[PDB]
Amino acid sequence: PFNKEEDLKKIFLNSIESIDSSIDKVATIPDPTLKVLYKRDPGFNYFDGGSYFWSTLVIEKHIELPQEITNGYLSTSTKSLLGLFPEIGRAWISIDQTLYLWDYRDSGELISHNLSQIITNCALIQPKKNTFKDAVKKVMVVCTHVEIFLFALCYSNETKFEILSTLSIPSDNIFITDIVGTKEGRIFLSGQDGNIYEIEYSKDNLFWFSNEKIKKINLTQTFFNSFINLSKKKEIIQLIYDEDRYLLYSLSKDSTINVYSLGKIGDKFEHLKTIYPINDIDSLFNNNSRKNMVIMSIHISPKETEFNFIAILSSGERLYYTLNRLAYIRSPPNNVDNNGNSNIHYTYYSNGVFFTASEVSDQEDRLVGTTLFGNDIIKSHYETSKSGFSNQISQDTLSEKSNLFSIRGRVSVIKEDIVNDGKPTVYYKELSNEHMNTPRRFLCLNSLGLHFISKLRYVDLLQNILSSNNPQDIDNFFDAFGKIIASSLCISLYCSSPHSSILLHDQVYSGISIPKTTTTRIADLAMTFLRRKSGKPQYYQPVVIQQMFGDMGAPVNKTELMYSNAYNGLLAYLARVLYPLWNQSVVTSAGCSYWSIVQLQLFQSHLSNLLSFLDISQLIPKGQEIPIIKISSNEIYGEDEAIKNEKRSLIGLKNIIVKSIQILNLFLILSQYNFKQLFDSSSIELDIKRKIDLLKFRDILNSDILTSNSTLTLLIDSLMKTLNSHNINIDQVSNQLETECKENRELYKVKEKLNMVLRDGSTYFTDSLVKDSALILDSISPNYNLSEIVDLFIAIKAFNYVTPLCLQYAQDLDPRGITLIPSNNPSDEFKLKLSQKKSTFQEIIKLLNFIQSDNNNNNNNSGGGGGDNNNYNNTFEIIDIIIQQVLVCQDRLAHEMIYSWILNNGMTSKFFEINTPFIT
Amino acid sequence: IEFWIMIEEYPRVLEIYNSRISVLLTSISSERDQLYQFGKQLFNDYQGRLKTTSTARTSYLAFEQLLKLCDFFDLYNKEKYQEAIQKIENLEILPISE
Amino acid sequence: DGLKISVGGVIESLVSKISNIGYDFYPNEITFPVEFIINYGERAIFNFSRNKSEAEKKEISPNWLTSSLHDHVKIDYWILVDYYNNTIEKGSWKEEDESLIYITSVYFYLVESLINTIQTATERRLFSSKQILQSLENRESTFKSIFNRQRSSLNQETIKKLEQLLIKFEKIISISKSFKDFRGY
Repeated sequence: PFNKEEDLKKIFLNSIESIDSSIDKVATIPDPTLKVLYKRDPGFNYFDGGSYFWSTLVIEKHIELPQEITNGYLSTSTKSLLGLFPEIGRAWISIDQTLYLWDYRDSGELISHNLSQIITNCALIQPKKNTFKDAVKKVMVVCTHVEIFLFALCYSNETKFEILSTLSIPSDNIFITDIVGTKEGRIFLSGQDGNIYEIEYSKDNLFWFSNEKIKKINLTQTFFNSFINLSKKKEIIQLIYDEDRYLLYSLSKDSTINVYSLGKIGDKFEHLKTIYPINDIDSLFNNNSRKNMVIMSIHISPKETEFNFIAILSSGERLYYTLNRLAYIRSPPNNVDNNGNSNIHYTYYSNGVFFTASEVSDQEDRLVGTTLFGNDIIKSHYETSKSGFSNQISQDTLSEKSNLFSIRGRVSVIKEDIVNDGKPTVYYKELSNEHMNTPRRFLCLNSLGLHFISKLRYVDLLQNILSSNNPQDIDNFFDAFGKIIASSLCISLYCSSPHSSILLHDQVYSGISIPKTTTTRIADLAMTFLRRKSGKPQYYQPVVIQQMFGDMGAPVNKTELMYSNAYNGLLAYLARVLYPLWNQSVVTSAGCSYWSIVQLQLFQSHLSNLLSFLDISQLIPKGQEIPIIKISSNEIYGEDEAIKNEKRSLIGLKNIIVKSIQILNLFLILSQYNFKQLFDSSSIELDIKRKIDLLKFRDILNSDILTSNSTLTLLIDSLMKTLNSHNINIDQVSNQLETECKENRELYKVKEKLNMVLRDGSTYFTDSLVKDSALILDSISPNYNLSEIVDLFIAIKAFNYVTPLCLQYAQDLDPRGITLIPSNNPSDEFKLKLSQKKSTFQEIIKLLNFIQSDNNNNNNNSGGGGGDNNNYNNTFEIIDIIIQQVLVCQDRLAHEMIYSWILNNGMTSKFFEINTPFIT
Repeated sequence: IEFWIMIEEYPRVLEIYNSRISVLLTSISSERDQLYQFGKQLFNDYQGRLKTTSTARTSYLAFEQLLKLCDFFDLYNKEKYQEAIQKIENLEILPISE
Repeated sequence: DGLKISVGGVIESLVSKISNIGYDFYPNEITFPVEFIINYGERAIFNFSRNKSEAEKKEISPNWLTSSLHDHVKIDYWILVDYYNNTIEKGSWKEEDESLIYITSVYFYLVESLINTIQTATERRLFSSKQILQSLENRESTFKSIFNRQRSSLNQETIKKLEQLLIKFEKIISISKSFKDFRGY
């Protein structure tokens, strides 16, 4: 036959294979440098739209310098410096001998600290482990002309701290130029002598014959050079530590760069190479302005790239290095002047974002900001371009958008801000976590204040291209990024809008939803352009272009299905929402969850707003059944079946969204009731508990399709028993566990309560557990085994509740009165219901014969006394109550059954004490 | 309103609240600020019920607009004009461009 | 590449052709004869759609003409309801079961639009009028008679498509009656 379970289970599994195929696209996105590593010649691939809404950088706010610091500038006698410590959320400024730490977060808190000596440079480093009190979250290093100081930043909470001086050591008159640290707490210094130094500091004395707890070492003074001054070195002008490769770098005042290993334990200082960028450049320009060039700066290239560092020229020309060779050169954009004589003074790079400040007047800098802009790479990884054999051999796949600002006050430092946890995502995969991440903020500190500068996401840049209201720029965007990904971003904007919001019950989960940064006009402009760019699902044939080497039999080419841009955009949104979940285990080998409550709520909010999108977009037309596929004219049946398979696959995706919400919801509920107490106690087998670190969110989604009580049911199994064993209200928690994740549960809790009464006896508590057990049965009527429940009430002797229960359950077997109307042609529904009501009123007759039998058993044993009269009264008074409880019922068949029992007991007196119409 | 909540009659809760807060909306009065904090409680503590009814979605949209209009007049009546502009922009009831 | 105008695309062109001419003309009943445009347009889309697949018959909206005459030409749904009563009473729709099922389905989806535009107590007093109620009950009785005449020849999806319609028509008559007795309170 057709089988609707098999069809749904095959649809669900094919939609899981479709999500695996999309999630491995989200994972496999290629490094764009791999194409470019072998280009000799300068790079110039700058993207622009001719329209300002395409800006990949925006200034968010400016904040001016606090008046203490500004009056400090009006009183500066020799020197200023400016600096940034996002590693504590502070700026720093030093004016001669005073150091200021300023809060650029919305507390404004200034902290001033005075020294007895003019400041040379300042830096912030992670302390050596076990070396201070554990409340010392950071160490600040302050150099002067005469000394170097270690201040422990000792914390009272997360935002405020003590500036505790702990150790000092002389400069030896060595002017310190730069200062860099490690996650082991090593501290390096560069000198104007061209040496690199380290600080041996420790909690307790460095050597058993000494009192040294701080000591300075020269790491680049070879033991013969102290006896032969065979030239000076150069001054060193920058130090950088690549943690992720374990490498120190140093830049010298002739552009010479040196590289040192620190070892994979922080174990060493081991020199590897000197690099000579001006010679490396002139070597290329002799194997196919400039005589004034120097390297201004070095910066790190992300660990995941073959490039290791960038070096930057006094021209905006960027030089991308492997440890082996210079491996790419990149020109500035034409926002740097055609005269070739711009005063570029400051240069910064982090993870695919680049800045140059260049002086324009004594009061203004031009800030040119470029971002790596993935459009061709994103497009060609999702959309198979039908334009075969395009000769990509010369195309420079490092596309950048260039942006431009003018800024009053001299730009003195730039950093990236700590608005995201764990690690920054490498630039060519920002798209994979875009919806989980905040925009990438930068902080630009100058001689007047602090400029806050966000890099836009591809969703935020689509929001600006939609607020332009320009139909051509939105059409340009859809064909620049690809219709699959622009559709995925329109779906993201809808999830960020007010109207997508299905609420959670705030009465249990308070407020934590996706911040609604997208207006209704932008969300349904995005929906309108998503509809206009969708297209239909259609079959095609893959044209396998045969190489001309003979007939020997061809393959049979298949027809294959292209789904719509709306389906592929949904599948490219859903795969990103699930990317952090799908491939990961939900439970640590420590016995706790892998995610936090805030993370679970943010995944829950993405999936609920996407569930809302499916039923508001109308991609699944409401009330249509699963389309039953069978096993000029023919090319109608092509779209006729393509549209059936898209509707099937959309239903499969909806079922996976709903079950992904149900799993997140169950792990939220299991988090409240102490997840680890539920996990360690659970009925789950010990060699399953030894492998839950191997069980993924993906594999849990499959686990009930293949009783086999799944791992989720075996945690509900321990939650329900934990609530019971603490006497907690189990029913408040269960209404949630049935709206988010009735009869069958509550029929067990009635049986559980009645098995407490049958264990502990009759008392005001257990006799309430009888009242409660009636009201719970009635609230699930008639969906239970009445006779098995009546024998529990009879075993308790709680008789008075059985008559109402057997009458209500008889009403809910026929809530249309069909058995009350006599028919000369009875329906087989009427015959069935009449037999069911006759079987439920037979439980009242079972009770009445039980009570009469107990009376007769006791009277056959009291064979020599008097006092049994009260037992005789109370037994007949309970029988009269059970009679009156049925005489109130309008069901004639209950009446004719009680009348038949009164007559068979010979109790003909009682018919004179009754008046209901059926008696006649 | 607390009595209409005790019987879960959420259409009437939104009907009363919108009717009394609209007449009070711009007023510098104790009843306006008391009813506005009560409305911020009816938001936090009941919105998951107040949005799930098959009637009154427009009465909830109005409640979710009035609880932003009170926040706009809060800032206007306290000279916070840049924050007030940002409240009425993100209310979508006015045009920002032609 | 013999460009396939879809059953959507034929309706999309025809709706645009009717609405954009109606917008300069209405209420000129000489140059925009609404009852004739309905009675011929619905008959031409019936004749075109009859020979199509049971999923080309799922590009077709029931309110394909009836929304656009309100949405663009600003013809009232009350005025459209009696132009469709006139179409069903006067026209050749009484000659074939499949055509009478089609136009009676469009009429009840037009009444489903009207039930989403009714606001006032006065409108609830028109929709509960004996003449509207008795037309709805005649239309349901007619459709329900012809449906059970054809429940032996129709296929098991198109049968369900009509059973899902009957439960709407029974609800529409229930709304004309609830709007009648919400008048005594």
